[PDB]
Amino acid sequence: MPAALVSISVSPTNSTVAKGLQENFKATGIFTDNSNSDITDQVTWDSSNTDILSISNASDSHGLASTLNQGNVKVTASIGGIQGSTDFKVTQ
Repeated sequence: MPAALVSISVSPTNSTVAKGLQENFKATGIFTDNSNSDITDQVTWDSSNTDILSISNASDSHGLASTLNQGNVKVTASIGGIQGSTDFKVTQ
């Protein structure tokens, strides 16, 4: 019988990065109610409020985070059940 168990496992990297750059990650979200990649559920992403940070998760799985601030920013995103977050520190 059918069942819903959308399990998403993201392995973000918590570290510091140079101003203006893009980081690639990996996110696999599949549900027994519909064997698909993380994209349909529309994983909600959030970025700190320092200068400017925008992270978008590809339709395949890997997510691309673009940062361009000067200081410290905390990026987090949750989809369905399991969720994860990454650390982005921009220093001169």
